[PDB]
Order: sequence, then C-alpha cells, then structure tokens
Amino acid sequence: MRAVRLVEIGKPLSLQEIGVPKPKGPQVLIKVEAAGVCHSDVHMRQGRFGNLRIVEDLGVKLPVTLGHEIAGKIEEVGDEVVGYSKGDLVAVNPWQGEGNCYYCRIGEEHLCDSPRWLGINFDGAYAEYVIVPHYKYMYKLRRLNAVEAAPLTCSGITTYRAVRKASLDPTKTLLVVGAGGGLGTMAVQIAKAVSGATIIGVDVREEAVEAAKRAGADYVINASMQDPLAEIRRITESKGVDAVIDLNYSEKTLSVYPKALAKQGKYVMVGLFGADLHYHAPLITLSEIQFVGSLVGNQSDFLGIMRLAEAGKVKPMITKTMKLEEANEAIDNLENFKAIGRQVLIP
Amino acid sequence: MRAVRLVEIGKPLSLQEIGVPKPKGPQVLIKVEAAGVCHSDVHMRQGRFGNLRIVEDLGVKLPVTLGHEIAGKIEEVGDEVVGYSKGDLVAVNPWQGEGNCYYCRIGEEHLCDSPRWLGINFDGAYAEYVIVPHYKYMYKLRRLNAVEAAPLTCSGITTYRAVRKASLDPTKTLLVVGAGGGLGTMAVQIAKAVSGATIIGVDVREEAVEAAKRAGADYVINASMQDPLAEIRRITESKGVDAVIDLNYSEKTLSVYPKALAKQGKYVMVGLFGADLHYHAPLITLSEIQFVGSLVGNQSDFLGIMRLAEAGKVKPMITKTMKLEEANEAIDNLENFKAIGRQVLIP
Amino acid sequence: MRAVRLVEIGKPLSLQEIGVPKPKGPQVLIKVEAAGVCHSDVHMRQGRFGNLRIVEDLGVKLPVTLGHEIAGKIEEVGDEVVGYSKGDLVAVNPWQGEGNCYYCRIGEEHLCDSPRWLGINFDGAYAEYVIVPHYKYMYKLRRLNAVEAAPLTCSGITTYRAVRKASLDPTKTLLVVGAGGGLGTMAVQIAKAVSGATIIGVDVREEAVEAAKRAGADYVINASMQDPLAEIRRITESKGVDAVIDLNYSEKTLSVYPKALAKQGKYVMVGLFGADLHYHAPLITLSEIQFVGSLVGNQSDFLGIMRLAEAGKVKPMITKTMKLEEANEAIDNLENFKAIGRQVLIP
Amino acid sequence: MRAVRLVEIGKPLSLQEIGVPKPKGPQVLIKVEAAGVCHSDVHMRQGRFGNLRIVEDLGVKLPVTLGHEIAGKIEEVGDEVVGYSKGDLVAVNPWQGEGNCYYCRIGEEHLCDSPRWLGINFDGAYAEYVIVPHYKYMYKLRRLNAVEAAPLTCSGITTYRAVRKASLDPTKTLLVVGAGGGLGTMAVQIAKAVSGATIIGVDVREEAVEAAKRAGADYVINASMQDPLAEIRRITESKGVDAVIDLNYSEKTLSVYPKALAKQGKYVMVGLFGADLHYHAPLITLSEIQFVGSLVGNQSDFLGIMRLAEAGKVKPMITKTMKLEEANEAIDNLENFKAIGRQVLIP
Ligand SMILES: [Zn+2]
Ligand SMILES: [Zn+2]
Ligand SMILES: [Zn+2]
Ligand SMILES: [Zn+2]
Ligand SMILES: [Zn+2]
Ligand SMILES: [Zn+2]
Ligand SMILES: [Zn+2]
Ligand SMILES: [Zn+2]
Repeated sequence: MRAVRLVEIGKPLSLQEIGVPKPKGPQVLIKVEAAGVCHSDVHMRQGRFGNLRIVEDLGVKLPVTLGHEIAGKIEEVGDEVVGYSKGDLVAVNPWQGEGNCYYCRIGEEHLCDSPRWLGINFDGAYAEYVIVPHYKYMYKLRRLNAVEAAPLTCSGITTYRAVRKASLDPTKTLLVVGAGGGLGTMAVQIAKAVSGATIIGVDVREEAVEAAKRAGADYVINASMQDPLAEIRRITESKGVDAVIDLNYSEKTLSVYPKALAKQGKYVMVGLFGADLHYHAPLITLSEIQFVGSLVGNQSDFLGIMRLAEAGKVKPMITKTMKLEEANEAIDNLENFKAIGRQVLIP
Repeated sequence: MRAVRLVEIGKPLSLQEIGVPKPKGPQVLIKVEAAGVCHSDVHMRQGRFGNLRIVEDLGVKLPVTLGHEIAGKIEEVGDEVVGYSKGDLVAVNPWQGEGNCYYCRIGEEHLCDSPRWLGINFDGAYAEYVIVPHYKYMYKLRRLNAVEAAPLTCSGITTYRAVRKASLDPTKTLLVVGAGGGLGTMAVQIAKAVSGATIIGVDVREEAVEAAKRAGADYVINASMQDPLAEIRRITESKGVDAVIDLNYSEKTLSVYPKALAKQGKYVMVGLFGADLHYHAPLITLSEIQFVGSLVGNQSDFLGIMRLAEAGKVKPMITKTMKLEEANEAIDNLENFKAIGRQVLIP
Repeated sequence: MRAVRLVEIGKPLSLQEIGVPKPKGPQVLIKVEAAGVCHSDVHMRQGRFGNLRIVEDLGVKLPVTLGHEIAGKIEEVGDEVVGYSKGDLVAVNPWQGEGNCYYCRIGEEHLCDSPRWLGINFDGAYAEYVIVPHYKYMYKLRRLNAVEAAPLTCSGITTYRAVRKASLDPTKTLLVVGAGGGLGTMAVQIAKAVSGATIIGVDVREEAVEAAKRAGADYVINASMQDPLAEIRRITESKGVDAVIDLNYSEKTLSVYPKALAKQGKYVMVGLFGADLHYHAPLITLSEIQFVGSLVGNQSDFLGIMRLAEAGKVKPMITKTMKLEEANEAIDNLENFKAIGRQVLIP
Repeated sequence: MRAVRLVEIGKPLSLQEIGVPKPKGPQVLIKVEAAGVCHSDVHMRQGRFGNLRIVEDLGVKLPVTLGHEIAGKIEEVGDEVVGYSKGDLVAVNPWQGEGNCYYCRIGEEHLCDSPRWLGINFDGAYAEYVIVPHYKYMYKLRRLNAVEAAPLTCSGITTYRAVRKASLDPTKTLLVVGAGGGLGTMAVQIAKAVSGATIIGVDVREEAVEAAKRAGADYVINASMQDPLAEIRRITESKGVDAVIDLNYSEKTLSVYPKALAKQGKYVMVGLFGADLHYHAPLITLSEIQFVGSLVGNQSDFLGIMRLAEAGKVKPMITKTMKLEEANEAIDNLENFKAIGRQVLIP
C-alpha cells in the first residue's frame, strides 16, 4: 500500500510503498476513506507535538505514518474481534491507552502513561489501510460518511471535552473565543446542544462573527469593532462569564479574556500554541476562578460526540477533500494559514 | 461596651466606648468570649483586604470593629429568631450574603455580590458584644468552648473548602505545602479525616515537619534538607501528586510545587499573599492540570468543619489567649512574625 | 382585597374581603396578575397535600389563601428590599425555607424542616395582592408576561429538577412517560434544551404523541398501539433507557416502565399520586438501578428554568385564563379531568 | 493441576486433574496462594448467581472452576504483559469487561454486557493456577499477603463502592445495617477512613455490636434491646440518616430501616438475598429519597480499596485458612451459617 510517512524530521513527508498489516486478536484493519489533517500535523512534520519530540519523548521509531483523524471501512478483523463485520463504516478514537496505569483504570485513557496515539506515535490514516489496536475504539457510522466523521475524532472530541470541563448549566453563560473558526463553531454547536447555557461567541472578522451566530451563539462579538470586555460586562450585567473556552489560545487571548471571568469562572485552555499564563494569584483566590487544561478526550467523550453527530444534533465541519499524495501540500496550507475548511485526504 | 476599631487607615486600632446594639428580627446579639486574630487582620489595619480597600471597594464607613473570628454566648435575640436561646454557646459564620444574587441563590453565599463580612465590612468580634445579622449563621457548641471554636470560623472553614476543591479520594495523593504551620496542620487533619487520600506534607523547619506528621501526614518532607520534587517523585513513583494545597502561598511555592503535579492534578491556591502565577500554557493543556482559587467558604463548608470539630474528628488549633486591649500588640506580633499559636482575644 | 381561601376542609373555597398586608423588611407586596391552578389544588381543597394535612402536619391556621403559582407587579416593598422597584414584573418561587436547618444551609430550601410554601401553608396568589416573605425569591420578567411565567414556578421548576435528577448527557437516552401532557411536554423541552440526550416520549392518545414530538422528542410511542417495552428495546437496541421521568405516575406506569431501565438507570418519580413501588430487590442490585423522588425544586432550579424560559429556549404552557371568582370551578375541572390547558386566574 | 469445579448443577463440587493454561498476549498465569469463599459460592454450586443461571443466562459451558476471590504469585506472563514479573505477589479484580460496550467505555467494566467474571463464568481460583485475561486487572501487594488480600477483591470492592454510592461527607450521618458482621465492619472501616461522616452501626448480638464499635462506628445499636428507629431519631435529632447501607439485606431490614431515612437520604442495597422492596411512592417523592443498587465494583473501586488496605488505612477480614480439598465443606459451612470468619483456601 501507499503511505505518507514522517521519515526524517524537518524534511517533507515521504510517500512509500509498504506492507499491509495483518490484524490479530482484537485488532481491526481499516481501509481508509477519510484521513483528516489539522494544525497538529504541522508540528508533527517538525518532530514535535506541542513542544515535545515524538522521537525523544514519545519513543517513536521513525518512520511513522501520520493521520490521527480516521474513518473507513473494515477490511479485516483479528479473531478476537466481536460486534463488527467486514464492510462496516466506522470512525476511530486514536487516543488509546494501554490499560494498566492510573489514568487507564480511572477511565481517562487519553492521559495514559504510555499512550498509543494513532497517527502520532503509532502508524496512522495517511495510507490505504491502517491498523486499529482494539475494536473497542471504533464507532459504527450510519448517518455520517467517512469524510464527515473523520474530523470528529479530533476536533469533535476535543471541543466536546472542553465544553464538559466548562461545567455549564442553564444558569450560566459561556464565552467561546474564536467562535467563528472551525473549532469555535464546533464548540458553539456542542454547547448549545448539551448545556442550555447562554452562549457568547467572539471573533475578529465579520464572516466569522456571522458563522458563530449560525452555529447557534446567543450573542456574538466582533472584537475588531467593539470592546469584548465591555460587551461581555453589558451582556452579563457585570457578572462576567461563568466559563471561557479558548480554542488554540494565544498570548493575546490569554492576556485579555481571563478578565471576563465571573467568580468561580473556569478558563478552559485548549491547544498547544506556545504561550505562558501570567496572572495575579490574589485575583484567582478572591474570585475562586480556575484555569483548566484540556486535550483530546476519552472513550466517554468520543462516544458522546459521535452520538451527537450521528443524531444530527451537531453538524459536520466544512471539509475540503484532497488526495493522499497532497499530504505535504495540505500541511503547507495550514503552515501558511491558507487552508479552506478542514482538509481530508482520500487514499 | 468596649470596642477596638479601625478608626483611621494606617494608624493603630482605637479602643472606644460605644453603644450595645439591640437585635431585631432574625438578628442575634452575642456576648463575645473569643475573638480570633489572624494575618488577615494585619492587612485590615492597613485598609486593604488582599489588595483592596474596605473603604473604596467594600464600601466601609469607618470606623468598623474588627474581628471576623467569633464565638460566644447568646445575650439576646430578635423576635424572629428560632432554635436558639439566651445563654447558648455558639460559633459564627461571618462570610454572609444578602440572598438575592447568583452566588447566594446557588449556595455560595461567601461569594455574594454585596457581602456582609463580620469583622471586615460589618462590625466584628473585637468587642464585648457583636450583632449577628441572621441566626442561621450560627452553630451551637457542645464539645468545644469559645476559644477552641472561634478560629474554626476562618482557618477551619478555609482549609475545609480547600480540601474539597482538591477533589480527593482513596486513589489519590495530596501535597500540603507549609504542612507544619497552623493552617497546614489543619489541612492535614481535615484531609485525613475526610478523604482517605495519601497525604504528603512539606515544610522547612524540623519542628514543623514533626507537627505535620502528628497532624496525620502519611509522608513529610523537610525542604531544607531533601529536594521536595525528587522526594515527591519517589513517593508517588513519578506520577506526581493529584492535588496541591498551597496555604498562604508565595512566589517560591508557586514557582516550585506546580512541578509536582500529576496529570489532572489540581493546584489549590489559598491566601492573599501578593504573587503572580507564571506558567507555560502548553504544559497545562497537555497535563490537564488546574489552578483553582479558594477563599473562606459557604454555609455547607462551615457546617462540615463545625461538625468535624464537635465530633473530635479534627482538633482545635494551638491558641494563645490575650486581652481585648492587646489587639494592636496581637496584630503587631503577626506583622513581625513573632506570634505563638493562634491569638484569641477575651473581652 | 378579594381573596379565595380554604376556610373549611371539604367545603368549597370561599371568597372573602380581607386586609391588604403591608410589607416590612425584605418582604415584597405583589399585585397578582396570574395565579396558576394545578391538580395540587384539588388535594389542597381537601385538606391534604399528598396524603398529609396542611392542618395537622403543616401547621396551617385556617383559613389560608391558595395559589402557589405566582406572577405579578411589585406593588410595594419593605425597607430592606434591594434590587427591585415598584412596577417590576416578577415571577415568584413559593418553595421557601427558613434558613437555619440542614436543607436550607446546603441549598435545598424546598426541603426545609419548617417550610414556608406560598399558597399551601402561607397565603398565596388567589387574591389581588400577595406577600412574598423575601425578595430573593423573585425573578424579573422581561420576555414573558405574568400568565406565561406563573405556571413555571411549579411545573417549570418541577420538571427542571426531575431532568436534573435524571443525570443525563449525550451518551444517554431518556424516557418521558406521559410525554404528551402539559408536564410531559415541559420535561421534553427541558431535556432537549439542556442534556443532549436522546429523548423518547410515550403517551396514550395520538394528539398527545404528536404533542410530544412537537416538544422535541426524538422518538414517540403510542402505548395504545405498540408495546412500549418492545419499542424501547428496539430503539435502544436492548440496552434500555438510562433514565425514566414518570410525571404524575400511577400504579400502571410504576408496574410497567421500570422494566425499560438500562443498568445504572434512574427511575425518577414525580407527583403525589397514591401508589406503591413494588420491585424485586435482587434486580435493583444486579442492575445498579435507582429509584429517586423529586418534588418542586430549589433556588438554583428556579433560577435555571426562569433563565431558560426568558431565553425562549423553553416555551410557555398552553394556558386558559379565568377569573379569580372561578377558582372552585377551575379546581372542579381538574377534579373531573375536563381542564383544557393550564388554568390561570386573573384577579 | 488440581481444580475444584462445578461439574453438575446440584451435586457437590468435583476435584479434577486438568491442564495448566499457557498465558498468551496480555494474559497472566497466577499460582494461587489464596482463594476466598463467600456466600456467593453457595448459590454458585446451585447453578444460580442471585436468581440466574450461569448456564442459561451467563452462557457457562460446564464445568467451570469456582473462585472469584484471587491472590497469588505470578507464575508466567504472555508476551504483551508490561509492568509485572514472575514472582510478584498480586491480588486480582475478577469483574472484567470486554471493552466495547457502553458500560466498558464509560468505566463501569463490572456492568459489562458480556462479563468475564473469574470464578463465575470463567475458571477461577479454586485451583493451583488460574489465568487472568489481562494484567491490568491486578494489584501488586507489598504490605498484605495473599490470604489478607484475596477477600478484598470481593467484600472489599463491594463495600467500597457502596460507601461511594452513599454520597457521604462530614455533614452527613450513615447507618450500616449488620455492622457487626464481616461485610458490615468492612463498610464501617471504609466509611470512617474516607467520608468523615458520622457512622451509626446496628446489629443484633452483643459481640457484633462490639465489633462494629471496634471497626470505628461512632454509634452502635443492638436492635435486640433498643428500638433501632427510636435510637436513630435520638442520635440524629429526628433528621434521620442521610444514607443506609444494607449489606445482604432481608425482608426485615428492607421493611424497617427505610423508615430511618432523612430527606434526600439514599438507601443503598447490596447482595442478592431474595426479597422485594415495597414502599409508598408519595413518601419517596416528598422526601426525595433514593433506592440504589450496588454490586461488586469497577477498576477505580478496586484501585481505591487496594490502596486503602495496602496503606493499612483499612484492615484485613478475620479469615480462616483451609485446604483446596475442603471446598465443599467450606461452602456447606456458609450454607449452614456455621462459618467462622472469611474462609480462604490454600491450594
Ligand atoms: Zn487533528
Ligand atoms: Zn495507561
Ligand atoms: Zn481569620
Ligand atoms: Zn448575594
Ligand atoms: Zn402547581
Ligand atoms: Zn430550613
Ligand atoms: Zn466473594
Ligand atoms: Zn463491556
């Protein structure tokens, strides 16, 4: 099969012809129909995963096949696989744990001490076939097709968990920074579909602000025009928001929006963008605010988002299909910020 | 009656002879038997409450009578008071709310938009009598005497809530910074009495380290000798602690102990000590750690700690009784760090 | 003013001309614009409140003015009232606590040891004016008018809390029994607006089944035609529902629907309909199911539902306005089951 | 190896000489050093597991080797096993799931749709060796020896989870029925070690009542002498208990103790004893009480109890060691109620 792999750090990804794995035990072999590409892949091609080294820190034995956003048809199964048949359309949770550690025993597999992340330190979906270590990490698609589901295994589960960490309910108000972007609109849809909270979205361009409203935001704010903090104080009547979800934060967002927090407000940070949180401790203690990290998600999170998307209660991202061979080009577009919607490869 | 009050910011507290209030409605009049003094009172005499102004920010109309740590005998009751009689020994929750705001409706009275904090922006226990706005904020003492209960209305409820915000359970490990101090040993006792978690205490002097163990710490660390972080990694087998409770933190503690955090670990900050939290955002997101503020506590917290202390399940602080007239002297001792145990005035 | 009151148990309610109360302290005087009537009022006119005696058990000193569903204009305020002015349109939470007991201290006011329930053991809204003990129990209306808000202080807060006790999330499925009735459709709307869960509604007539779907049910079942349990097993693929909310249950519902429960499923019982729960203990233990009671709700619940209704995220019940003088007639209609929608009196 | 197995329902267990399994993949082979026997084994020898049929309902292919309480030395490992070596002393969690179903994905493995329960529908510890499907279900012993740990894999995890379902905290009071028995004292120790709640134990004989106090109960009640309900009302000052944990309940306990429940109280039912819960629905709704089932527990529960026992924070049951050959005799003793403490076989 064809495979686009990270052969040498720095250089561009290399197309190779390698053997097709034979699944044993609980393993499943998927014929890839959709392989999502996100900004994470820019870092990956560099050797890092958010200021790390898939090589030094995550023990990768180059080359590895990228592609952590996976959907496709079951091609073959090991003899321990139960509940799935050749031909089933499935999406795959790539954030897998080994089972024995603390995080795996308490149901936080994605935080496993020895992660098995498909597309990051295990061969991924940038190929005609990919091996799924255990069939339990799959979800049968009935409403969505591969292209629509694949991005959900990453952006879907990520914003789903962030909304959860926002501890929302009908009595609260949520601020989504960058609400007009791909991640942002996903967050808005998920918040509206599951919390009942009042949703405020803020973005910089007009199209974005428009998109956030379409996604279901109760209030939208163009930071280019009005003062975000002033508008939030107006809308919340000076209380502030009970939660902020800052998707792919920056030095900017982190220096601004924490000021919008209401007492007991939670500032949920997502993404690996290199920035530092500077903040006056006494402020944190007086207001009982909280800064909380969030990355990808667990089996429960995956189950939840897939259930929402298959229910139609949440809508597929704007995607742009491309060829397996255009992998580098797709990553370049993200590295240059010229990417249309979510780019998905079709082997 | 005699009252020691904050007449003029900066100057020392002034002894005055003023009228004894007559309780109406749900109000209760207490004859003060114990008036605790804590570092908070140092700031108070300065006009601030953790980088604030009881004058400008908290609307105080000087003079105010200090004393937010209150225990005593019921002297008289308004005609709406139910369930308490003249002569009852009670401790008092000073962190009162008005009832109508968000925080009051959700049971977080202490975070009320228009707080009624006895001893801070309402006359307190530095007097022979003090008025309690509503009888619901009291707890009848049966096992403890005034001197033993008074500190619990502040240090007791404060560490009780911090332990709660640490989200502990038997499968987790907790690090208490400054575990040998007054607050610190309180935290250790409360953690051991209610969480089942493994408790690690760290302090700087040997007596302190000894005190933390007596308080019930499973492990104690003298940071003066060994490397705290190395020892924690050993004890936790490299996982890190699931929670840190940093009582009266500093630039030091905040720059050191967050490194001991395990994934999903919570760093609970308490106290108003002027310092800033500097930390690399990507680290927060990868590890899903959380920085959480905590100040005083609510009716549930007060109820919980009082119930623990009256049960003997938690022990009274080391106290040092003094006279109402030695108020300034008592605050000076704290301002100079020469204070023995918790100083309590006895009008 | 005119007042329709319970003068003598058994007999019909009596119209009287009595004095208008003068609010003192935190009290508020409301000019009633909407006084809802629900089946609860049938029992009330009998002397009971769900197999009780407002007389013997709830200490009523007949006569009492009924009307626990209250909305109206502020006519006057005591001198302690803050944040509301003469003329404001408000809805009122009648399930008030005294403040001092366990339930009041932990934020469950409605379960207070010495309840102050307006319209049940305190004079209610069946009059031109009604006194609200404390202004904190109000919510300013901006979108809804009195008639639309009044029912929410009872059916709204009740189903809101039941949905909460159902512990729903996107990964779960909820069964609402009687989903076509007034309460039922309220439950469906609230579930859809705040949980993200898949919602299954079951009712007996076709109009009802239709109404449940309009309310937003994902699946509806006419028990008159198909087998409820078979259909649920189909829809849930044999798992069963994670929660059932049985509004105004009966011997029937209780003997049928608990069979639809999935493991760890919660059966939420609402209403005072006289029936007994019979069930095989071993079944409960093997499946870890739970039977949970729920009645009215607390300040947080009230806040949540009012916030949803004012947001439009939940819609007003079908109401039928009547005159204060038609009180008995309105209760008769419920006692005979000929009542149109929710009947609201307009003094 | 020797194995005592359920060859034919009804008849007594049969000693056989069968092959020793060879572990592959993540499997581990344990040399059994302790095989606990509990009342569950009485039902097992009958063909049922709490009104079921390991044959018809749980798909057993007789014969099966009993023994769901397992501790021992690692004899051999499959080539996928990580983190354990030949010779390690471990205890084993027998309540295993397959991974793919709802319950497995949300971290409730023990409620798996296709359970793998060692000693019940998979060969167990009544033998010289037993195969553990996956190494993640183990816990390395350092403080406890096999005999002390083995019972914890059942009675330990069971009461640990029940205490959890009791939702206790310092402000609450817990009633443990049968507090003097083996399970009962385990519950008391766990409650005291992890909740901070006031603990009331009730039992029938004096020795038992004495044992409950030793286990750490704050209050004990001999139902043979005093009226349980009267005493509870006294102790709780008429509030009632916030939770009851009824271990191996009966028609008796279920008809009595639910009356001790305080509002919002949880009645936690454990065990498969054949009885029905009869209770007046209106009572449940007015008081918001809850009836909750509980059986065994999950990986988190197992982790928690093992962590408590290895910490010494909870003490080993009173055990009585016997020989693998005395299996039937041991089950007979339980079937006749003449068993000393917890009987453990030593192959
Ligand atoms: Zn991605
Ligand atoms: Zn792991
Ligand atoms: Zn203090
Ligand atoms: Zn307030
Ligand atoms: Zn009503
Ligand atoms: Zn109360
Ligand atoms: Zn057992
Ligand atoms: Zn399963």
